[PDB]
Amino acid sequence: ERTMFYGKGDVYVFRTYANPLKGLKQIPESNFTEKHNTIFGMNAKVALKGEQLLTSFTEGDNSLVVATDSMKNFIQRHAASYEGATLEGFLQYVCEAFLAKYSHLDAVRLEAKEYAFDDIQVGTDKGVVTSDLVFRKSRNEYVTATVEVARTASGTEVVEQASGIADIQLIKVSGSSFYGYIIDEYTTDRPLYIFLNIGWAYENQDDAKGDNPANYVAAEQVRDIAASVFHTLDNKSIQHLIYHIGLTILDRFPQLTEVNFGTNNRTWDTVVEGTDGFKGAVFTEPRPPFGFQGFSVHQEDLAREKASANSEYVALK
Amino acid sequence: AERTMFYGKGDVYVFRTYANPLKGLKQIPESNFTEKHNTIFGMNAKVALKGEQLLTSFTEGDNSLVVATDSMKNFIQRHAASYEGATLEGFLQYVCEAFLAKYSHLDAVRLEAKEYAFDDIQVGTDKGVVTSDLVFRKSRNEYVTATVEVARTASGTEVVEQASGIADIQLIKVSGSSFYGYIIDEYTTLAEDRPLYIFLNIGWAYENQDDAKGDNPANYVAAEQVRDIAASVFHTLDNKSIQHLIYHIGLTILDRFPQLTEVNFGTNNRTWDTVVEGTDGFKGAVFTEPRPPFGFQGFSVHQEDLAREKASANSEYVALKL
Amino acid sequence: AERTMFYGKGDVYVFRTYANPLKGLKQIPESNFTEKHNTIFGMNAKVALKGEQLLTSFTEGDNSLVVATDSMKNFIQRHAASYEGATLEGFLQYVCEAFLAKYSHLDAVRLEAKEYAFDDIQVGTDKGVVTSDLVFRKSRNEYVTATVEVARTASGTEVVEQASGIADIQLIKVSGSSFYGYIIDEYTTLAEATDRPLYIFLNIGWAYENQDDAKGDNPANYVAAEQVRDIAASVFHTLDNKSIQHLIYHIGLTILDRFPQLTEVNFGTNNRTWDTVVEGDGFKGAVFTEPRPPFGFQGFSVHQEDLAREKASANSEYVAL
Amino acid sequence: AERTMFYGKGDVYVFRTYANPLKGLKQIPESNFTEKHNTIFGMNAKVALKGEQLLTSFTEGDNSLVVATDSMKNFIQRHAASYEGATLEGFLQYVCEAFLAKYSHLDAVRLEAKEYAFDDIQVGTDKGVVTSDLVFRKSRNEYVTATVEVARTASGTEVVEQASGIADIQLIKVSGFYGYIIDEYTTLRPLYIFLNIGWAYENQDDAKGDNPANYVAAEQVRDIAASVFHTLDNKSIQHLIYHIGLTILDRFPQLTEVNFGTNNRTWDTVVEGTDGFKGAVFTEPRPPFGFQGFSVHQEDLAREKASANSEYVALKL
Repeated sequence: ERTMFYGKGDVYVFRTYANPLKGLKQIPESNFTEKHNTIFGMNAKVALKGEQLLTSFTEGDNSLVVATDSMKNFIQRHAASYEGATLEGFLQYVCEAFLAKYSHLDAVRLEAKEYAFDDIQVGTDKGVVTSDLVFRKSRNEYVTATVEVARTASGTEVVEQASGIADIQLIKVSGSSFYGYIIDEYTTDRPLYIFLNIGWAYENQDDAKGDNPANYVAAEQVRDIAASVFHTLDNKSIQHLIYHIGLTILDRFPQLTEVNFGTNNRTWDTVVEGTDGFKGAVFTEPRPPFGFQGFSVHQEDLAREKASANSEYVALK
Repeated sequence: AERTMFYGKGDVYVFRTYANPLKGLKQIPESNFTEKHNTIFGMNAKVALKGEQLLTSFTEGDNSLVVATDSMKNFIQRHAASYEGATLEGFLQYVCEAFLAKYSHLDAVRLEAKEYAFDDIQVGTDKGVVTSDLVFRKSRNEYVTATVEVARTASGTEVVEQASGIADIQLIKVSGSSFYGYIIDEYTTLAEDRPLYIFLNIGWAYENQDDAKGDNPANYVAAEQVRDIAASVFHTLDNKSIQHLIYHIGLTILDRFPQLTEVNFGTNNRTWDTVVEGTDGFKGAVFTEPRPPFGFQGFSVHQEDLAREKASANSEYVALKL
Repeated sequence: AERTMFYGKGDVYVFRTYANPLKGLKQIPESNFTEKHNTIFGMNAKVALKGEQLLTSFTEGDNSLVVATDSMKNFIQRHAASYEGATLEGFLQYVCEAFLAKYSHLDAVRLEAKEYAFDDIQVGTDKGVVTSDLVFRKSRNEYVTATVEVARTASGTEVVEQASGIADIQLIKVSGSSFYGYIIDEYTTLAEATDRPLYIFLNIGWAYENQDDAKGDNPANYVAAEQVRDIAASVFHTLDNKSIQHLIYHIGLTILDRFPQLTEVNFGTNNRTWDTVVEGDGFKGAVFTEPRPPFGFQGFSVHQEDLAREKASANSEYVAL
Repeated sequence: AERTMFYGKGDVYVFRTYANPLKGLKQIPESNFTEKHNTIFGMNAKVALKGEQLLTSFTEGDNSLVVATDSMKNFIQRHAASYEGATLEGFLQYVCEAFLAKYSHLDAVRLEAKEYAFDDIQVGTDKGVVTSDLVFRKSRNEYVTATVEVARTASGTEVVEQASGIADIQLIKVSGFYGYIIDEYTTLRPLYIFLNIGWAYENQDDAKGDNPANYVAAEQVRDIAASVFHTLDNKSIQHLIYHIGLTILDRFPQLTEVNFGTNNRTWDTVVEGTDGFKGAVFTEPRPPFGFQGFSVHQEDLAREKASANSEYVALKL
C-alpha cells in the first residue's frame, strides 16, 4: 500500500559494438531493416522494491541496502556482457540479474531513454559514403523502454513492459483548418505542426527481446509509419490523425495488442497570409498554450474498421 | 473496458492579481508562515477533458462534441477572475466543477497546476528598508503544485483525485555526513565525508478533501509550512540516510497536521565530490560536481506510522513542542 | 596579432567551504546588506590560456607547451583551497596571476565565473525560528558574475580586463509603468498605454576606477552585487518609468551616486509585458497570461559624467534617497 | 571612449514558406549538398537599433524617436513575405537596409539570426519510399547562423559586420592525446566534440547568393568538418580544427578566414574492451569540458601548400 522504492537515475551507459539488430519485417512505410548498434547507448534509471527495505526508512538500517553507486556499476557491467540487440531485452536482462543477485528484493524496475546517434555522409576517395567511424549525436526523436520484473512463488515474471518512441516533431505544409467544434461564450489555413510520443505493447512479451527479429517492432518503423500516414491522410484533427496512425501500426504488427499516443499541437500563428496558398506566407510562434491528446488504439478497433462499410481506413498495399 | 482517452490544453499561464489573501493558518513551531497575501496568484495550469462521448472525435473525426482547446484556455482564465477563494486546490476544484456544469457530455475534468512563484522583496524608502507592495521577484526556486480531478457521480460530482505539494526543494547541510552499513560485494566501487545535498519533492493528501479549499484556513496545509518543517528537521536531525531523513520529515508533518492521511516524497541525492579535503573538518575543503548519476528515493508516510511511533517505547521520533 | 587563439576548460565547478567572510561593506539607503559570510564560496569557473607559443599546438599538433585542460582544473581547485580573500574578483585575479607565475610560456590568462549561489534559511528550534548556520538553499535566482584577464608585462603582470556583475534579476511591477509617445506609422500595432505591468530581466555590470578595490582588502571600497541588486529593485519600486530605457538610466545614476569609485554601470535588459486577458479596480482583479516569444531588449552604459550633469541641471528628474 | 547604446527585439520567430530556393552551389568532394529547397525558410531573429538620436529615450524618457520594439517585429515579419532571395545573410542585410531607409534618425541596424531548422524525411507511398514534399521534421541538431550589421555612409549604407556560421555540430568518432606538460598539477577513448564554425567573405556580397557558385552553404562546411574528422588521425582538437579550417579555405578561396569554437565531451571508460572497442562500456564524465577557440586564414593555407613539412592533405577534385 505504501509507496516504497529507491535507486539511481541518470545512469549513462554507452556500449560499443553490441550485436546488430537484423532481419526485421519489411513494410511499405519504411526502409528500416537493421540497426547496426555500433553505439548502443542509453540513460537508465533503476528502482529496487521490496518489503524488506522498510527499516532502511523507519530505522535507518542500511544492512539490506544495495548502494545506489553499486547499482550503477551493476548496470554498466551488464551492458558489457549483454549479447542481445534490443533495449527491451537488455532491460529485462538487467532486471533479472538484480533479482538473482539479491534475494531480499521483490521487484526491479528499469526505465531507459536511448542516447541516440545518427549515421552521417562523409567524403572519401571513393566518393561520399556513410561513415563507420563518425556519428552525430541526435537531439531529435528517441527510443524508450520500461521493464519491471517481480519475483513469484515459482520464479520471476515481467509485471510491466513498455516500448516507445519519444519527441517526434513533424510539420505538414498543407492547408489545415479544423472546424465543427462547439461554439459558445468561451469561443475566441496553417501548417499543422505536431509533437508525438508513441508507445506499444506486445501480445507475447518475449517478442521484445529480439530473439526472433521478424517479431520485433522497431521504433524506427513506427516513426516511419507515423510520418507516412501524416503525409498521406487528409486529417480532420490530431485526434483523427492518431487513430489512423494507430490502426496502421496495428495492421503492420498484428503481434501488438495496443498502440498509444501523447501529442502536442504546436501550430504557428499566421502573420502574413499567403497570396496563393502558402506561397508568400509568413508565420511565427504562438502564445505558450498547447493542445494535447492522449489515446490508445487496440486490435479490436482495427477489426472493426476492416469490417465496416463506412470505414475510411486505408493502408498501402 | 478501458481505452486511454483524453484531450486538453497545456501551458495555460493564468496570472490573477489581488486574489483574496490566505490568512489564519495554524501556527507551528517550525515556521513563521501564517499568511499569503496573494497579490499575485499565478500558475501554469494543464486541463484535460474526459468522457465516453469523446470517442468519435478520434474514430470519425467528428468535432461536434469537442470543446476547442483554445476555448478551454478562455474558460480557465475567466474563472481566475471570478474565483473568490485563496488556495490553488480550491481554484482547481472550482474550475473542474464549472467545466462539468457547462458541458453535460463530459464525464470528468482534470486540472494540474504548477505555481508561478513570486517573492516579496526589501526596498529602500524614505521610511527605511521595507517590503515592497508593488515589486516582486520571480522565484525560480521551490514552487507549490496541485492536481484535482472531478468526475460525475450518481447525484452530482466528486473529487476522485486530489494532490497537493511543494516541488524542487534544494537543500545542503554543511556538516559531516557519511552513510554506512550498506551491502558490500563485487559491485561495490573500490574507493572508500561530504555535505549532504538533496532535492526534495513533497506531497500530501487530505482526510477530508474539502480542507484543501481553504474555506476554513485553520484546516488548510500551506506548502510553505511543509517546506519549513522539512528544512527544520533536516537542520536538527543527525540522519543515517536520505531514507531515514524523509521518514522523520514525514512523521513531523503528519504530527503537525492530523487532517492529513499521507505525506509522500521524491528525493534526489546530489552530493558533491571531494577534490581537496579540509584541514579542520570542512575548513579549507574544496568540492566539485559529481558525475551525472543520482540516487533517488520515493516513499510515503501515513498516520498509522505516527501512531505506532508515539506508542513505541523505543521510538527516536522527536518533535519540537508547541 | 590578428588571429583568434586560446584554449581552456569550461564548467569548472569549484565549491570552497568556510572562506573568509566579506564584512564591513558601505552602508546605503537602498540596502541592508553589510556582510556575506561565505560559508559556501562556490562558482562555475571558465579558464582560457593565451599566448603566441601555443601556435604549434594547433598548426603542428605539438603538445609540448600545452598545459592539458584537466591540469587547469586541478590548478584552479587547489588554489580555491589556499585563497585567503573574500571576493570573487580577488579569487580570479589570484588564479590568473598564479598561472602566469607557473607557466612562463603563457602571455595571458582569462577567468570567467558565475556564482553557485546559496540562500540563508529560517528553521524552527527550541529557542524559536532562527537563521540556520548548517542548512542552505540552492538559489536559482540572480547570481554574482566576474571576469578577470591578466597579461604578462615587461615589469610583471597587468589586469587587461576586469568585470563585476549581477545576472538574471527578474522583477515584476504590477502597476506604475507607462509606454506612450512612440513612433506611430504603418508598422505600429501596439496600443499606447499609461499603465502596463512591467516585467524585466536585468543583467547589471560595473567597472572600478581603481581595480584593486575589487579585491576587497578594504571592504568599504568593495561594491557587492547584492547592494547593486537592492538599488535596482528600489529604483524600480519608486520611479514612475516611461520605458525600460528610462528606468535603467536612473538605476545606473543611483548606483554611481552610491559608489563614486565606479567609472561606469552597464545594462543588458530584457522586457516581458504580460498580455491582459481580463481587465480588472481598475488593476486589482485583473487576469494576465504569457505573451508570444518576442522580447524587447536594451543595452546601455551610464558613467560618472552623466551623474554630474544630472546633478547640475535645473531640468533634472534624478532623485535619490 | 563611447557609451554602449542600443535597443531592439529578440526571439523574433519568422517562418516564411516557399521562399525562393537556393540552387547552383559549388560541387565539392566532401559533400553532396547542391541545393536547399527553402520550402520553409525559418529563423529566430534578433534586431538591434543604434543612433545618437536615441539618447533622450534613455536620459529623458522621451519616446518621440523610438520605434517600438513590437513595431520592429512587425517590420521584420512583413519583410519576410517580400524577400526574394535565397540565403539567410541576404535576408538580414535586406531588412537592415530597409530599416535605415525607413527611419532616417537611425545610424545602424544589427540583425542576428539562428536558423529554425527542418529536415527532409522519407515516407512510404503508393510509389514506394520517397522524400516527402509536404512533411518535414523539426531538427534540434546543428543549425545555420548569421549576423549582419549595416551602418550609414555619406553616400548610402555599408556592411560593417557580417558573419556566417553553423552552430552545435555534435560528432563522435569511434576509434582510438599525449605529450602535454607533466608537473604537479597533472593527473591525466572515442573523441566526442561539439563544434561551432564561422567564416568571413572576401567580397561580402557573395553572402547574398545572387551568384550561388560563390555562396558558401553551412551544410557544405559541416560536411567538410565531418569528412576531415573521419579521415584525419588527430593529435588533439587543436590540431583537428586547424585542418578543418585549411580544407574549408581550400574549397572556398573566396573566404578570408574560418573560425572555431569547440568543446571536448569525451566519455569516461567504465568497462575496457576485450579488446579494441569490442565489449567496451563508457559513461558521461564530470561536467568540466575542454574548449578551443581558433581562426585560420588564407595565408595559413598558402604556407601549408608551399611547405615540405606540411601534413595537409585534401581529397582530389
